[PDB]
Parts: sequence; structure tokens; C-alpha cells
Amino acid sequence: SNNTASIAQARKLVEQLKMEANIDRIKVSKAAADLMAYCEAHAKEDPLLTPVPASENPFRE
Amino acid sequence: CTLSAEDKAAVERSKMIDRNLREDGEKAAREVKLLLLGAGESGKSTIVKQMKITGIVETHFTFKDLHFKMFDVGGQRSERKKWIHCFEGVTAIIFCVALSDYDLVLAEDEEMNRMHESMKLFDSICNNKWFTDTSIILFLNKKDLFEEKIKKSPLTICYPEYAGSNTYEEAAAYIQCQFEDLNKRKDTKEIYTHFTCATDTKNVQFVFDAVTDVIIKNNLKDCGLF
Amino acid sequence: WKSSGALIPAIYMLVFLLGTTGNGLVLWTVFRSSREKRRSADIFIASLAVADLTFVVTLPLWATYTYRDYDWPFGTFFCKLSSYLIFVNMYASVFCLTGLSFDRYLAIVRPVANARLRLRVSGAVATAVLWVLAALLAMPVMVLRTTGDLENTTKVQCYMDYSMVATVSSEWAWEVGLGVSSTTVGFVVPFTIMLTCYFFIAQTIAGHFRKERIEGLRKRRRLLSIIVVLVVTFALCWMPYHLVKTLYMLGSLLHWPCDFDLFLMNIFPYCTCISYVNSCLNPFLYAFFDPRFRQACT
Amino acid sequence: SSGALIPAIYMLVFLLGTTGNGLVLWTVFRSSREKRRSADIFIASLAVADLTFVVTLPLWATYTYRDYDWPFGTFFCKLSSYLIFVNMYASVFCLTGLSFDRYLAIVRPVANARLRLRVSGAVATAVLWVLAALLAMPVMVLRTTGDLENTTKVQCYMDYSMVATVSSEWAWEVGLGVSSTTVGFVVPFTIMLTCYFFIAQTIAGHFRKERIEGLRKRRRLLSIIVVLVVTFALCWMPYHLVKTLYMLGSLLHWPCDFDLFLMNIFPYCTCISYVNSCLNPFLYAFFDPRFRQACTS
Amino acid sequence: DVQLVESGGGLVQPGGSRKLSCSASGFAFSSFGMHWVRQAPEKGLEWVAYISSGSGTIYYADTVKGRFTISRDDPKNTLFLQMTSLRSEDTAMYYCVRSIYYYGSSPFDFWGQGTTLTVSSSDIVMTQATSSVPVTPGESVSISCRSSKSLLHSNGNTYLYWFLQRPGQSPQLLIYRMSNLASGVPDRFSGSGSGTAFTLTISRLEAEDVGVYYCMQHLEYPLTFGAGTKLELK
Amino acid sequence: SELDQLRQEAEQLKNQIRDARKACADATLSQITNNIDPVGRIQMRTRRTLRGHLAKIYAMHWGTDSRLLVSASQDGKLIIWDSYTTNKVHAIPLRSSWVMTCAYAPSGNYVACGGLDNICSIYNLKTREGNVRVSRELAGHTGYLSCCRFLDDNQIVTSSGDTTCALWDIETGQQTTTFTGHTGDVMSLSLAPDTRLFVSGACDASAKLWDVREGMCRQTFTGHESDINAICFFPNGNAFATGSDDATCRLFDLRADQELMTYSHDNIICGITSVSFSKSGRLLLAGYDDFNCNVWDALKADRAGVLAGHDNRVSCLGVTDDGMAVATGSWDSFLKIWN
Amino acid sequence: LQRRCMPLHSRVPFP
Amino acid sequence: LQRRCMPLHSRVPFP
Repeated sequence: SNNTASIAQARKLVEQLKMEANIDRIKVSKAAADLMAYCEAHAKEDPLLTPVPASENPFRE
Repeated sequence: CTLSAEDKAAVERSKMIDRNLREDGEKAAREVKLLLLGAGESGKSTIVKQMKITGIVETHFTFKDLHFKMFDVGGQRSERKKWIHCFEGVTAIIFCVALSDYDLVLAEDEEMNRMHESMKLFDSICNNKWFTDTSIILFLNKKDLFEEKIKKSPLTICYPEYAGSNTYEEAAAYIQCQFEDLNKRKDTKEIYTHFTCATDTKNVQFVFDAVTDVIIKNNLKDCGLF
Repeated sequence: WKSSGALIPAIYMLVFLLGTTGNGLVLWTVFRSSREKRRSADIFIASLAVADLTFVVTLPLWATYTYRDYDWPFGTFFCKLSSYLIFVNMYASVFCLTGLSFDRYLAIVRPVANARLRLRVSGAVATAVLWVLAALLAMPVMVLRTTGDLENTTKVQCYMDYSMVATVSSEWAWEVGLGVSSTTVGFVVPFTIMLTCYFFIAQTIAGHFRKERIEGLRKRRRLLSIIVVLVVTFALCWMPYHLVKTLYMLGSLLHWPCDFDLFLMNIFPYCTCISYVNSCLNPFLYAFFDPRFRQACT
Repeated sequence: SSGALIPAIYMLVFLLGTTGNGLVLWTVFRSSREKRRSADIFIASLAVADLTFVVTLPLWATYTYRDYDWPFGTFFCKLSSYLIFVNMYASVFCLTGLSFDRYLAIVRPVANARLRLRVSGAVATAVLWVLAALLAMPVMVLRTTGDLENTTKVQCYMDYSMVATVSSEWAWEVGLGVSSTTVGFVVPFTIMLTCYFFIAQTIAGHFRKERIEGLRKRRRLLSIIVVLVVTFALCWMPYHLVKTLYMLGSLLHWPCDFDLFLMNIFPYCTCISYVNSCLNPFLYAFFDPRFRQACTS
Repeated sequence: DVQLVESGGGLVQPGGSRKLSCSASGFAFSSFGMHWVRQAPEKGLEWVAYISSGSGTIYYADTVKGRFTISRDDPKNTLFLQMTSLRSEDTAMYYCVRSIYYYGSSPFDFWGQGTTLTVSSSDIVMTQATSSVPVTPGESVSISCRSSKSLLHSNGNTYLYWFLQRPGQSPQLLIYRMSNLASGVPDRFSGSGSGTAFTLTISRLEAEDVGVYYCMQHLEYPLTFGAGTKLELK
Repeated sequence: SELDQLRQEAEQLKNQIRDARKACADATLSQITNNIDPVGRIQMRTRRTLRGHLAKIYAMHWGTDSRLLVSASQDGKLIIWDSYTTNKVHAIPLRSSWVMTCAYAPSGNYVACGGLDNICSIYNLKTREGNVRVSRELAGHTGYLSCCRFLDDNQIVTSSGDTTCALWDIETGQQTTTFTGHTGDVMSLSLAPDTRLFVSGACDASAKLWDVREGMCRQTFTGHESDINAICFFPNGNAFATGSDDATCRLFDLRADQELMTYSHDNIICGITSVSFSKSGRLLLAGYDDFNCNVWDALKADRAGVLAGHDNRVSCLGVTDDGMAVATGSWDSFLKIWN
Repeated sequence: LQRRCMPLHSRVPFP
Repeated sequence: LQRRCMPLHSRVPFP
């Protein structure tokens, strides 16, 4: 029972590695470029980096 | 002064809700609660059943004009390092170990006796740093087996060192001594180490005495002389 | 009989220094961490400490008044304010001690039997009514007070006169009545209440801990020692001044020929001096004994 | 006339200063240390100094009301005058420090960052306090009380007897007077004059344009500078001005008319000199955010 | 449900008294609030009084300031309202209502059945000059409504309610705010209001759309009502 | 035996997976980002605070319109807050006195709340009756609740306690898909903005992402020393950051799956509770157990100004959808609202 | 000496 | 009147 059972977990654990390894991978440099491009593109709309005038904040006034 | 009709209605409702919740907290203030860490599925069903007369189960009663509630955390089957800290406002923890559970293979490892892991569990929960002001009550429940089990089977098998003669009093005191010596921080907590029985309903009175003692020493160390 | 008059200002200065430093330190420490503690025994210690400071602050003018042989170059309203503040402080201290004793007794004697009483006693309303009663007992010294210069010896003195209200034959009766009325409310009931409540507390703690404990022996002995020492110093401080003034005003009719009343006239200043033991010892005894004060200081 | 009207001014300004300074002191001390800044370090000193400045007034109000016969012994006027003068010195030096910090923390760091940290700002305030206190030693050693001509009126004054030497007497008297007045007036007057002129120039040049939203901010900011200068002026010309006129009348040997005018108007200027502690709390509280935002920007 | 009934009625000479009571029927009487309105035989509506939850703030009208009385009882889920003396201008029906106030609250949802009572034989005014329009079914026609004072407030909200009353029945809440439409109404309608002059437009004229409409404001403490604009079916 | 050869295959496969992982790397991320200057030095003062509870607070989450706030208390109370007016909408009593997670439906109709009772309870907010009434009792799983989030009006995802995670339905109490790949208890899960992927983190120093529709493993990551107590997603679906109980921070990317900057500090010894990003993905607000709120940079490892105004330890933190406010709750009864 | 009741509120007393 | 510095520390002064 126990001996026959463990084979099932063994095979179900080893089977997922096949499509674990069957995934395309891009270079790290391109990903870094993508994130830096996103941050530089979206840096203007962030209301925490650059403070806004008090007339804009609704909570205080 | 710029609030409209809806605004003052809202603030009035807010005040009403606040007073209701404050009164509810005042109502829920003065009730003591206890934790029942079974550390073994032998006697917990008993100890909970004589007190009465899924997951966490709650039992409630009233005794001599003082409310009680009990929480059971026995069967959860999970690592305790993540959920134990949720229990901090408990006044005392009731610990139970069966008597005749020794001389058993535990049915899992067949090498260590139940005394072993019971002692490790008690030691681990005794040196849990979240617990500094908590008290411990030990309840040895199934006493009626010991008197006849001792003559056929001595305690020498369960212990490397000597245990003296074979009489009830010395064995009780010796079990008591390994139960007591596990503590390290004796300066703040205390133990009651009762020997309960299956009748005479004196256990409820003992619990009353123990809890009022804890309340008294708590207030004393809180204010003034202590 | 001459030198002691010149030496009393020195001990007045010494008690000034000790009491002022101690009470200033305790006020600083308590007010720095008053917001977070939220302990049930903070309002009373604050009241006692502030009363003690107000009692001790206005000494040096009286000391130098003693020094320069009864001239008082300090105006007219200043001794008035001094006297009113001192009596406020004494009534406040006595009632604060008895109130904290009552609060401790209520909190200890019945844990959950009658626990619903703490709402009306643990609040600041008790302290407020304490202050109100202290004022109601303290205005009379203000309203019956008028200084002047006497004996035509170019020596002015802050002194009290009953000529405004008391008639030509009721002066001694009025003064003795006011003194007795002050002393009874100051000493008779509060000492009795503290004595009985402390006795009940000690009896309960002794009977509850009658069982032999390896670790509880020294703890219980500290408990008994602290309760008895508090009671004994309380009695020792408030006994002699009360007894001497009352027995003087009573046995004035008894007419001790020379020795006894000359002795009382001689000893009354030292009774006033020994009355400062309350100020000298209350802060240390009620703070250093508390471990929280020790850890806050350290 | 004056002997009856003046006590009303003293009692009114006493009430106003006590109430305002107490309120500002309590509202700034109640706040925690982390919310406090060097601006709070300065304003706490200002508020406590003004409270001590204003508390001692009734002791003089009663003296004026009772036909100038001092009933409060020797040491009381000693302490009153010492505290009043040390409080005025602390006021002037705290204003100097506040002006210096406000001028610096806006433009100095970009030019050059060489200054002591705000942690030592308390040390700087303590240094200002102690120098102010030690500046007033001759004034106490010149409060020898006593009675004037044999009428019963008594009021503690100064008797020029400690010098005991004629040549040293006039020289040190005039030197002390002139050094005190110059160091206490002309240096602060000029330094705040220059700082306010620089602020006016930079706010005139900063908003030469006509953008839609900033004109209201410019108006409310330029109101602050003018109200500050007018209040400072109206509280500081009287004392040192009558001081200068009084000393000038000495060597001028002008007829007694101007001296009579000076001695009849001095009560009014010493009455009006209290407007500083009278109006400091409101003018600080209502403009604090403006000062903070402008200094940060 | 939220069924509501009213007790009291009949005839009495002026100076008499009568007791008025309403019984709640399981709709969270604890948190809600009551109201009362006037309705002359064939005329407009007029606000009577107010009751808050918890017996707190209470407001009274001007015409019945020293005249009308009202009280509320939390147990038994009933409301109490008493008459002292009757005048010649007090012959009208009642239509008590309910409302609650919070963030997303929608006041004036339910409507009662009303009761008649016969005795014997400042405010921002609403005009609603329009009286009757010959609109035929199948098209879109709107009705305008403009006020005396600018209701806009710095909070960022408007205060105007709309109602529809079929002849012989109780009204129902159409829209509580501009661009906000209450439950129980199809999506044919729209707000269409701006400035200080608003209107209401419908898409298609359906058979059950015949009736009358009214204008509300909720800015000032005393609320007044608009006129009557009857729609004819032809 | 047969088991040994299978283990050999598993370790060899891990060998080439690690080889590919090492080969994909070219240079450190911070190496290139050095050109840009820092934002500077940022701090904020307390803006408003509320006084509403009596015990410890564990769960607290924003609304859908950045205006409503709801928090879960140690006592069986559930409160609905309002932002600007600092009033309160509702106080809902609970059945199970012990709760650890609360959620708010984006449609403004439902609020989720559960605890150790091994059950999930859903309440309806707006009803024609007039009071909040419980709807049903969705339960069945053997483990305790750790995290509960909403996808839409009619599916819900709950984080289990034993080893699993599942997707459920509201109309029917039956569970549709069950996930069993972990090696221990799980802590919390986060949903992607596209609402097609979600990453959940167990306690075995590993984390992985899943498929909402397909329903089996895509990728697995490791490389920690102990359990992960916090997870959050980037505003754009490309990367996610992982915490640890050893007070160290850790950032993961999806396609490159490579090692990235480790936001570590030498003087910090004690761990973390919760973490979330702000708008633009530039700042990383973090909660610690030393009564501190350290602020770091997304693209630089530099330390920045912190927020500390709570006497007792903080648990959770979250930001609005518009970037106008941030709120943090601690074990004291106090709750704070910053800018 | 025959000193008539001055010290009752004279030396430093608070009676 | 010819009074030598009479209000110098008498009138209401803080000199």
C-alpha cells in the first residue's frame, strides 16, 4: 500500500518538471530595460514622488 | 458649522454607534476565559464533559455567580508557531496527561513512550516567550488504573534512575517531582498539580479557588504592595 | 533656649532642599510617561505630589521671618496665600491617603463579588470632590485672618484676629471650636478607616496564604512589613501635633501652673518641624517601592 | 490723570499677555518631541519669556494705583525688574535667532552648507538666554532701595554709590547706557531691516508675471512682510527713541520744555512697549504655515 | 415586507382632539426615521414634522409650531402623534413615510396608504409654472423646474428629488440625485440638470407613465414642495 | 531502488534548471540603474487618526472607490469607516469571535470575513429589509483561513491552511478546482491586475503562480531561508516582490525568473509583517516588527525616510487606488491615515 | 516669661 | 519743575 502509493506522488512530482522546463526565457537585460522604461514613462502621474499643491489634496483641505 | 442635514444625521448616527459599542465592550469586559491544551486525546472529552453538568468548540456555564468560557484547540493538525500568539488574554492554561498512558509504543515510532513527547510538549509551551504571566494547572485524570497497573508493571521500566519502593504515595510524589522540575521561571508563575477523581464534583470548586487565587495575585502584583 | 531659635532656619532650609528636589523629580518622571501608563493609581499619586510641592514651596519667607525677630517685611497678602495653600495641602494630603486606602481595600477585598463599584471611585470625580472639600475646609483661615503690628515695638507680624466675628467673650471658645473641628475631620475618621481596611486586607492575605509555600514566605513577609511600616509612619506623623494642640486647648482650663504649659510653648515649634516628615518621606516610600518607578528611572 | 489711566493699560496688557502666552505654551508643549522642530525651539523660548515678562505687572499696577508707595519690600521689585529686563533681552535675541534661521534655511544651503544642526539649536537658545541674563548684572547691582525726601512715598531705585569714584562714575554710566542701547537696538534693527528688504526684493522679482492662481498667494505673502515690519517698528521705536531723545537733551542743554515733554510721554511709550507680548501669539499662529512653506521653498 | 397602516379618523368640531398611530411591520424600525406630510383635497403637499432615531433632534413646522405634537416608542414598533385643537385649515390626508441617512442612503422609499380627516364645513420656493401638456404616447417630452436660490454646495453634491404619483395611489422615488436613479425604476429615464434650472426627460411614453411630478430640495432645514403638473393622455 | 533512480532524475533535472537559471543572467539589475539620480529624502506627518476599537486589529482593507475603509478586530466586531468625514457606516457583529482576514467586494455589495472557525462567511451590505444579514456559510475545507480575496461578484478565492488553495462559487457551495502542489501551510495570496494569474506563498521558503482557468503548475521559485509572510504584485503584470521572516526583502520577475536586488539592511534584525506597492511602482512601503515603517526604492537599494508613530506593533498596510492616502493598522486600538 | 500667646502663630506655625 | 532725574526710576519706568 505505502510502497505502491509513493510512486504516485513521485510520478506526479516529476511530470510537472517537463512543462516547468518548457517555458521560454528572455534575457535579464531586456527585462531590466522594460521595467526602467515603464518607470520612466509612469513617473509623471505618481502623486507621491512629486508633491502636489495643497489645493489638490482633498483630505486636508 | 458647514454640515448639512445629511451630515449631522450621519454624525449623530456615528455617536449612537460609538456609545453602543462602548457599552458592549463594558458588558464583555469582566469574564474570565481558559485554554484547554489537551496534549493527548485520552481525557479531554472527559474533562470537558463533567464540567458541562469541526474546529474550535466553545462551552459555557455559570458557577457561583461568575461566568466562564472554555476554548478547545486540540484537533487542528497544524504547526502551532503561527496561531498560538492569537491567544494572549487567557488567564490560565489547563494541561492534562493520562496516567496509564506509559508502557505504550505510541503506535507511531514504537521506541519513545508517551511520557517523552508529553514532557517535550509541556517544556516547549512552558518556555514560550509569549507566556510570561500565565499559570498552569495539571490534571491527572484516569487514576483508577494506576493502583493495579503498578503491581504488575513497575515504574522502573519507564525510568533509567531509581524510583524507590512500589507504593502509591511515593510514586505519586515522584511523578509530581518530574512534573514540577520542568519549570525554569519559578519567580512569576505557580502550579496547583491536583489529583482529580471521577466523582464528588469537587473539581469545580478547586477551579473556582485556583482562578480566584490567580485574580488576587494578579491585582496585587498590578497595584500597591506587590 | 536661644541658639535653637537661630538653628531652626537651617533645618527648614534642609527640609526645603530635600522635599523640593524629591517632589520635583517625581513630578517630572510621572508627567513624562503619564499618557502611556494609564494605571489606576496615577491620579492619586499626582494629587499627593502636587499637594506636597505646594506645601513645601512657601517656607523660606517664614524661615527668614523667624530669623529677623518678628518684623515681616513681606506685605500683607503673601502670608494669607501661604496659610491658605498650606491648609489646602494638609487636608488634600490626608484625604488623598484615605481615598487611596479605600480604593485599595475595594479592589482587593472582593475580586468579582462587588466589582461594579470601581466606576464611581477610580475616576477623577473623587479627586475633584476631595479638592472641593479641602477648599471648603480651607477658606476659614483666609476669611478669619488680618495682620498688623502690636506692642508698639516697631515690629509688625502676620497674626490672626477674631474681632470681626467673635464677640468680646467668645474668642477662646470660637478658636478652640475651630481648632477641634479641624482636628477631628483631619485625624479621627481617616486614621480609623485606614486602620480597619488595612487590618482586613492583612487578615485576608494571611489566611489566603496560610498554606506553606517555598517561594511565598519572603513575599508575604514583604507584604506584612510594608503594610505595617506604612501604618506606623502614618500614625507617627499625624499623632503628636494633633494631640499637643488638642490637649493644650483643653487643659488650658485645667491650668497647669508653670511647667507643663511652658513645656508646650517650648516644644510646639519642634512639633511643627517634625510635621515635615510626611513631606520628606511620602515620595520615596510610595515611588521607589514601586518597581515601575525604578525601571523608569533606570 | 496718567497715574489713574496707566494702571488700566497695565492690567489689560497683563491679562492679554498672560492668557495668550499660556495658551501658546500649553499648545506647543502638549505636542510630542518628534513633531517639534527648531522653529518650535525658538517659539517655546519666546512664549515662556513673554509669560515671565507679563506675569510681574500687577506688582507695579498696585504701586501706581497707591500713589507710588511701594508695599512689597525690597526683594520683590528686585526680582520683578530683573525678570522683566531679562525677558525683554530674551525676546530680542530670540527674534534675532528666528530671523537668522528663516533667512538661512531658504537660500544658504544651496550657496554653502556650513551651519550647526538643529539638535544644537537648543544649545544656541541657551547661549542666547545666558548672555541675556549676564547682560543684566549692573542693573541689579543698581537697585539699591530706599526712601527719597522725607515724605512717606518709597520706591526702590538706583544710587550711584558702588562706583565711589567720580571719573569712573560718569564714564561707566554713559558707556553702559550707550553700549546697552546700541547692542540691543541698532544691530537687531539693521539685521531685520536687511532681511526684510531682501525678502521684499525676492518676492517682487519672483512674481513679476501674471499667472492665474498665484496672485492671491503673492498678496497674502506680501501682507505678512508689511504687517511684520509695522508691528516690529511700532513696538521698537518708542523705547529706544525716547532713550535717544533723553540722552540728546542732556548734552544739548535745551530748555526744560523738551525734558518735560519727554518725562510726560515716557509713561505712554513704556505702556505701548508691551504690544510685543500682547500680539506675538496670534501673529505667530496665524502665519506659521506660511513661514514654514516659504522657508522650505 | 414594509407594509404600514394608520389608525385614527372621523369627524370632530374645531377644538377637539384625536390620537394618530402607525404600526411598523418588520422593516428595522430601530434605525429608520419617520415623517409626515400634508395633502389638501386636490392641491400640493406640505411638510409636517420630523423624528430622529434615538429621540434626539426633533424639528417642528411653523404653522403647527405650538400646535402639533409627536412621540415615538421603540418597543411595539409604533409611532404616536396627537392633536390638541383643530382649525379650519387642517382637513387633509397624511402619507407618513420612512427614511435613513448615511453615505449611500436613499431617503423616501416607502409610502403608506394615508387617511382623511374632516373637521367641519426664507423658504426656497418652487414654481413649476407648467400645468398640463397634451403629449401623445410613443415620444419623449420633458418638464422643467427651476428654483429661487442656487442649491449648489461646496461638498460636491446636489439636492433635488423627483416623484411620480399615479392617480389614486401613493408616489414612488424616481431619482434622489442628478444622474442617480433609485431601484424599482427602468432605465428609460435620465437626470438632465445643471446650474440652478433643472428638468427631467423620458425616452418613450409608456401607458403607466401618466400622472404628476413634484420637485424637492434638501438644502435648507425647512423643506417646501413644488406645484402640480398633471399629464393628460391624448 | 526505483525510488533512488527517480530521485536521481529529479536532482539532475534541478541541475539543468539551475544551469539555465545561471546562464540567463548577464549582469546585476542595479548595475545599469546607477545612472539615474535618487528621488531624494521623503517623509510624511500624520494627517488624521481614528479611535474606534478596544483590542488588537489584524485585518484592514481599502474599498473599491478609495473612499471606504473596513477593518477586522480581535473582538467579534466588523466596522465600516468613511475617509474624509471620519464618521462610521456600520458595525456588524460576528459569530466566530476569532477572525484573521477581511475582504471587500469591488461592486460595493459584499464583505468577506473569516477566521480559525474553518469556515468562510459572506454578508450582504445593502438590503431592502434595512439591516445587514448574513447570506450563507461557504465552507468545507479542513484547514484554517489565512487569506480571502475577491475576483468578481460570483467567484471567490480563499487561501487554505493545510496545503491547498481552491476556486469556489457563490451560487453553489461546491468547490470547482482544487490545487495540491505545496509542501506545507500557506500564508497569503495576491491577484494579478489582469485577473488571470495569482501567486500564493507557502511556508517552505518557496512560492509559485497558478492558472485561473487551466489549473496546474506553471513555475516554481525557491531561494529563501524560512517562511514568506508577505506577497504583493507590481502595478504591471511583470514582477512581484516576496518578503521573509528574517527581515530580508526579495523581488521576483516572471520571464527572466532571475535573481534581482535584495533590499537588505545590516542594522535590521527583526522581521516583517506586510508589504504593498504604491502607484508607478517606485516606492516599497514596508511594515516591520520594530514599530517602524521603512521606505525603500523600487529601482535603487538606498534607504529612505521612515514613518514611526505607533507605540505597539503594526500588522497590515495598504494604499488607495488613486494614490491619495495610505493607512496602516497596528495591534493597539489605534488606526492611522497618512497622505 | 509672661509672654501672652504670641507664638501660636509666630515662629513658623500653621495652626 | 527742576527735579534731578525724578522719573528716571520713579514714574512708571523700566530703565
